[PDB]
Amino acid sequence: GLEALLRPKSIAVIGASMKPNRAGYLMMRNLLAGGFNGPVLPVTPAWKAVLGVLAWPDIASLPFTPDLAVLCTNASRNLALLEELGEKGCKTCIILSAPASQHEDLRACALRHNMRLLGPNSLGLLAPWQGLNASFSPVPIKRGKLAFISQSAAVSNTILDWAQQRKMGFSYFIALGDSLDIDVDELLDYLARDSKTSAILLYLEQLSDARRFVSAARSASRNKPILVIKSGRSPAAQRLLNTTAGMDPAWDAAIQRAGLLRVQDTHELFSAVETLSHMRPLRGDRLMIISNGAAPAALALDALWSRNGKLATLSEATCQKLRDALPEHVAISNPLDLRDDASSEHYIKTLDILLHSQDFDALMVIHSPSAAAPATESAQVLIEAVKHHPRSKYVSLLTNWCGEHSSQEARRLFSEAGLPTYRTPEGTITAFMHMVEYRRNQKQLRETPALPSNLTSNTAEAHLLLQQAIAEGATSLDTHEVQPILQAYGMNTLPTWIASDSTEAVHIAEQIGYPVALKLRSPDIPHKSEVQGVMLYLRTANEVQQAANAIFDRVKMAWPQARVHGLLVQSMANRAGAQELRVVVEHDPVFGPLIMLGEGGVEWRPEDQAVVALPPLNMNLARYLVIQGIKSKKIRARSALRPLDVAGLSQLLVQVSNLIVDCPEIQRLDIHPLLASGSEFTALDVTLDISPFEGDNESRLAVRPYPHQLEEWVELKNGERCLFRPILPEDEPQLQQFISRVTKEDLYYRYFSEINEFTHEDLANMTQIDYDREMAFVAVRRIDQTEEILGVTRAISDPDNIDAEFAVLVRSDLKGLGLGRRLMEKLITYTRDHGLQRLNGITMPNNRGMVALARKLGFNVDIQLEEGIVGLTLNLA
Amino acid sequence: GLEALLRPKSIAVIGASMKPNRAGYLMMRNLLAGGFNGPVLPVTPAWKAVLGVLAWPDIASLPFTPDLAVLCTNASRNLALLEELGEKGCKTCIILSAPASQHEDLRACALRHNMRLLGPNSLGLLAPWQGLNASFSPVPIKRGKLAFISQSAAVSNTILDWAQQRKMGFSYFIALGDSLDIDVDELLDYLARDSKTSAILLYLEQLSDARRFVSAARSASRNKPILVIKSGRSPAAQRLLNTTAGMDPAWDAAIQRAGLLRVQDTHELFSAVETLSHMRPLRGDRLMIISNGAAPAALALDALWSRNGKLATLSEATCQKLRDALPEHVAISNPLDLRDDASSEHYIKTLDILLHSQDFDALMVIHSPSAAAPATESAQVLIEAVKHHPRSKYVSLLTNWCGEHSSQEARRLFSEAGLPTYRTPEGTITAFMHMVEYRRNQKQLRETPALPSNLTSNTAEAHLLLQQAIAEGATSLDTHEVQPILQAYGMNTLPTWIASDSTEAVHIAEQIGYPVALKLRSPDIPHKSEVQGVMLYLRTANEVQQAANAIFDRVKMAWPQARVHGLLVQSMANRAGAQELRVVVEHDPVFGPLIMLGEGGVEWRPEDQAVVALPPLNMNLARYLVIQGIKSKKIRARSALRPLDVAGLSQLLVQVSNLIVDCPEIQRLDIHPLLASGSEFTALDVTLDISPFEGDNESRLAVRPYPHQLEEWVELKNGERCLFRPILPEDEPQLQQFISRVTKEDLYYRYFSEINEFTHEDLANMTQIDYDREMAFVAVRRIDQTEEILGVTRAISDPDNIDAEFAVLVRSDLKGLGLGRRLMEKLITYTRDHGLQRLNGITMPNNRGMVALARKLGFNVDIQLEEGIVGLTLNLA
Repeated sequence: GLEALLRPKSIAVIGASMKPNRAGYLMMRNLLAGGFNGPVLPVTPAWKAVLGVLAWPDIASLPFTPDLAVLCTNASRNLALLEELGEKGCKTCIILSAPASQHEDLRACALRHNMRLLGPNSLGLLAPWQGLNASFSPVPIKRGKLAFISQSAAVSNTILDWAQQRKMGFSYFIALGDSLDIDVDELLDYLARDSKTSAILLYLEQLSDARRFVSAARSASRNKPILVIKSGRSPAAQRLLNTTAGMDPAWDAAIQRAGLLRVQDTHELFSAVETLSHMRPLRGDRLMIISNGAAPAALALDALWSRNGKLATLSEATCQKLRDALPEHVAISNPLDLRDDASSEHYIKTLDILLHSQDFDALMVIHSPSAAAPATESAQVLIEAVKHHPRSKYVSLLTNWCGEHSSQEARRLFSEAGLPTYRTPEGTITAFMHMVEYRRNQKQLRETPALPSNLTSNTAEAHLLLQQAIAEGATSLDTHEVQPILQAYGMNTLPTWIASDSTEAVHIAEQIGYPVALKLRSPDIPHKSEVQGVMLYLRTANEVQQAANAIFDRVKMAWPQARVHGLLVQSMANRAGAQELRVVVEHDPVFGPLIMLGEGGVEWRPEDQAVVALPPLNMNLARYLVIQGIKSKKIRARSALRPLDVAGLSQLLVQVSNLIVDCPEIQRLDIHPLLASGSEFTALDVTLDISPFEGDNESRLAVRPYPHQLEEWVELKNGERCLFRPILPEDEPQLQQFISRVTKEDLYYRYFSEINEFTHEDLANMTQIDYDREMAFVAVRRIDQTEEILGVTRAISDPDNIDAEFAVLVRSDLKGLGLGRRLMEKLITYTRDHGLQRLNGITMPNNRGMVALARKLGFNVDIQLEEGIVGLTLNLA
Repeated sequence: GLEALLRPKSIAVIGASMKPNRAGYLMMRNLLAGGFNGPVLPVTPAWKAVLGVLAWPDIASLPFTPDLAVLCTNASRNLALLEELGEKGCKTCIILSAPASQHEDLRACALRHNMRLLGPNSLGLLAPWQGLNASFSPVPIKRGKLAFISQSAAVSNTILDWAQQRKMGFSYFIALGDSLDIDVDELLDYLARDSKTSAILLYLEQLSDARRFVSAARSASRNKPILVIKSGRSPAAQRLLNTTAGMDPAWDAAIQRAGLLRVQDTHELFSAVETLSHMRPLRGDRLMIISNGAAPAALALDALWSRNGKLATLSEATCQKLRDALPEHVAISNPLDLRDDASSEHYIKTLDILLHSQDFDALMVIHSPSAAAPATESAQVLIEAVKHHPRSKYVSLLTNWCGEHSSQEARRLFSEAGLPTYRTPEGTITAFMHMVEYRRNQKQLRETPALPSNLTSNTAEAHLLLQQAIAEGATSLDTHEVQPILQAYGMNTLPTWIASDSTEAVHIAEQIGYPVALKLRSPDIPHKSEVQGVMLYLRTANEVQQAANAIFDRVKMAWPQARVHGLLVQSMANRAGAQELRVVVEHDPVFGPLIMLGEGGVEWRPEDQAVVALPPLNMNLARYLVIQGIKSKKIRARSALRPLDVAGLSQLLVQVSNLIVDCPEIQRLDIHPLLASGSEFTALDVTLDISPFEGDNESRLAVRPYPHQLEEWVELKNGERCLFRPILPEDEPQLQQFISRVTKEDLYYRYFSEINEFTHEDLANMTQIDYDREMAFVAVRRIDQTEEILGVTRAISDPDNIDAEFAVLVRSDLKGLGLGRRLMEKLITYTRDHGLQRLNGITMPNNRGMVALARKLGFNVDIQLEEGIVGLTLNLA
């Protein structure tokens, strides 16, 4: 648990000192200036009191056991001091520095004593809502709603400096170190469930395992917005930070899959700080601009034109009302009101009329200082106008006072009122487009797979084709051998022939019809481009003879004993009007299998043109990949006389995904060229690199599919039919009504040694699930083409796979029918099969039905006095 | 002249008022708070004094004639008031507003009275070095070295607001309007010759003629750096500013040709303000970074990696000296020194050692606030350290204090010391790369723009081929007819055949050899893609028959009477290995003829993929175009199995340039596809659209070449041989030595009613010439692989082509040989042929040789007393 870290009751500072040049000095001073509500205990034999607080000589002399310990002493003593703490019985410790070794001994000690470590080389922790400042930083912070996580101590200090100088308030501020024991995935759950947090910010430099990162981020992304920034993109940056290099395009794919957003530099980062706070969520994507000058708005438009933004169109009634406010303003005929010497009176006369309509979703006000309209007065007038209007709740506001010297007070007043403000134009447009893109991506996230009948045994035949190949010892196959495997999955391939020498080669080429393409087959060297036998636009046989003989003599000269089993030759179709593509499937070691698409030619450089994605795929994901690739001009749409059809390409990609996920023996696949001719798609040359063995065939992925084999039909006690099945994201509406007609007593659960009761956010969170560590079943009824929920059950498992917590909810007017018992039996089966030890829960004593059911099971029920909670324990053996 | 505007002796304010809401009030208040050294005369009958100064009722009652007048009254009175001024005899007037009409009457009045106007709707003029503030703005300014020119009053006010709130000092600040009488080209000369100006900044929104703009910018760019920003890029911005759309890449081409630099937005604009001042010019491109944190430097590196920047390598001696300054600093082994908790002492001990080496060309220091090193004291220490070092002269310095709240005082101190400072990392790298790119481009500007190869008159035969075609009335041509014209200029083309129907078409297709490509010829509809009858790569005669019959039927059903003179058919080469390009030559109305290069296919849209240039071209310019196109990835280098050779493509482009410049009857040329195969380049299909008539074939262009037909060999009075020829940029070194051994009296000339004497910058300026409005001849002698200059002569003409000023310089020890007389005769011939009226000059009375020569000519000499200047006048005819 993380409650002894994010909510301690007592703290012991080991290494507290009266020397101002020490970290213990700064830690004590920061801790005593925060507003903490517990004791701070300095431990040192070199003083009798530190900053006015009585000190203790050693850990064993402490009057009681603390919750949190901070080690400000040197690294040499680390391993000893930890041991002492283990004897005392403390729960968590923060370590200042380590010499890059003894990580093994540190982890062993922590596991032995059941202790949690905040990574060494960590700047610390700040919790303003508890008045906690267990940190080494020199700048203060304020209460707020924004949580931040950082990785490097240099990064942590740089970012907190930039932040405090940006002044923005915070909810949490955690600086990880080597992430030896506590990692990002664990923190994400706590932060998502927190109530003071409204957005989350990350700064990542490296990761240990991306599967759990993606899973937890996916789970937590439906509550609040989440943003990222990464910096390992150039070789010098890679070497200075000591990180691996060749996985950058996969990071974009993972970020897209988790539903998060990426920012480029730190200049857009303080815009991100300004927009995550002070800005309310949007309801659309229509923008209205007003200003007292032509150029600024113009500079904005270009920016909005480079990100494909949407403008607003004014109604004729609003246009008429705006007229008569002042003449010589043609700007009534465009979504950018324009003035040159306007006063604040015109500003208010425009604001009041504009706010009354239903024409846009966000308003952008630009001011260039002028004699007619001073900055401070305009700011005050705008603030009051926004205050007194009743429609201001349904509109987003953006401001831009463009005078640095003369607009400091106006900006301070805006910040006090809680209004966003930006230094320059197209810094507002960047934030607006950021938010629009976030809303769209969150619109398209909801997706999970479904498999109607899995696959038949015919693919097993295909499987045998590989088995014998690995029995034969072969590790790579060619098109001629690979044809049946592709055919089994619905792929189309062209036929090819093999000739032992030139004579038969031409003897068959004359039959199939010139032109004709040639190639070799030599297992030793995969670089057939070294030979480059491709031939086109010719029909004479002598050229074929000379080319074949030259290739034969060359391969003999390089190595006469090199094995050659023939020469591959194929016919040509009407490729002049055809389009060339290229497809690759690789095995990245951070994310697992990966699918990349691009164009043909030796120009292939994956970091440049490859558009990349993660399996598995369905039609929608493939369509989105194709659209993204085309729009970014990575792939041309009309390279030929005809357009490109996207349905066929998406279907081909789905087939590829099915094939690679089903068969794990494949390690690499390359289709080059891929011939796209209108509605038809065909493969010209295909290469497979395969390896034997596989452990589980599922852990190798990052996202796991929907378990349709648990879906059940059950006839109730009274002969009624219903369906028991796992939960889906689409059940959120149904879940909100079902919670109304449920008794209050059963709505309690235990979270972090506290008792709370379910709310709507809890159910919405419950809909977004990974079916590995958390499970939920629903019982559903079908009436008149609607689904109505009767009962829910949930189970959550711990990281070490030794405990779990369960909860059950049933609707009113449904009691006594055994529904709860059936759900509990279904949960017991699944949990015992998963491999857990025991199951824990709680309920009220006044509620007799649940305790009666638990007794019927015969599993332990304990009763807590003075609190009124009954604990249920079910040992699965 | 512009001296009565930029240096007035007296000003009259027409419309001065005591009402604080009028522009006359603000003009009077601004004028009286500047430090002007002349009278300010208010003219009004509605008051007896304005702000304590006696007023006059009307223009006729003014005691004397003013130099400058500002019209602050209404527009209705404009035409009357100007007339009165014309009677009084004033020289220049600034107009505040006009109703978009009566521009013609204003022009007529000004030309009638010989008066100059600063465009209506202009914010005014600021000259701090004269204490002049003839403006309507509310923001003060300071003395400096940066000149700014702006176009729109909204733009002008926005920019000056952004500037004063940026606070930077200025040399001049001119706000044009409709540019009715005074334009950018005229101001560029004055600003180039000015001494208080160090750099020039522009904000352009539209231009009248790009010819003179490019010419003057080219002339003035060799003195100081010049930067631009343009904003007409999106259709909404175009409509809000009322400008035409389709010329953006042409603007890039022209800006490159003139030697200027372009910036994107205003966020890089105050970086430009900070870098144009406070930063000394570089001597190289090697950069060194030091910081107290890892992430900031990393964020910089990526940016420097995205612009192909250069880092520095440390010498072993410097590395050794740096070691022992503080242990545990791995950063000794990279060009980014890195610290975590460093102090000021480490900063100084690093700076002193680093400045002593010769390893880099610029140093970038980053600071993240921390307890060990407070911002203010670190800034003070850095400033003093830079002060006391002797090597600080030869190094450029960049600073970046990254704490906004806590680094205000340090930034102010840096600004006081005259050091550049930037808010964020990679805002510094942007400026550094800006300056590096500017230096490189200015390195590559100098050229030898000529037509030395010329051409024989036998290509007149080619001309006849066009003439008869237009005599016959034809307006377009096909490949079959165009073959000989392309052949005459050294271009290669493939043969093609014409068939009357399907039968003979296939009958010859079988002979030429499959595959075969078809096309039609219909004068009415040029969209043969609309017919879409072209078939490629198929090898069956009956398919050709069907395709031709379908084309026949389709063209008949569209229009049965449509002309058909046959069907074009050609035989494919080994095209599969070949690479495809596309070339087009158009006639833009702003810049003239234009040449664009790109890739084939219906995807062709010039705004995106076309790389564009201005004729004429030589090998170097074509090579640079090709390199830029490849690097920006608009064109690929290895779409095929082989690379792309650049020499052949550049030669092809040079041939195209020669062809289009020679023959003006061609209005459009299109070569698509262009087949590139190794060193061979061939044309597949070519289309020419031609029109008759042409004025002079030279004014139609934007840059005019070197006039090699004036190069002469001359034998002197004593019989010595020398060469008289026009000047080139390469003569700058030789020009300096020649100026040492020249008498002192003759070194004077008359500029703006002042006598000055030539310096080295004047000669460097004279080397950059346009051979239209200014000419210069040199007399040169060859000695064992060197050129030594004996004498120079120059002539400068006025805009209206009615006056000109001349100057002659002869070296010591070479008098009495007639060299001066020969140069003068050569100048007289050229000037009379140009079409001028008279020639003006001056010299000293004590110098008797020059006046003796002028008398020998017999042309007027007048003598001025109390001045010692003798004026020479020579009336050509």
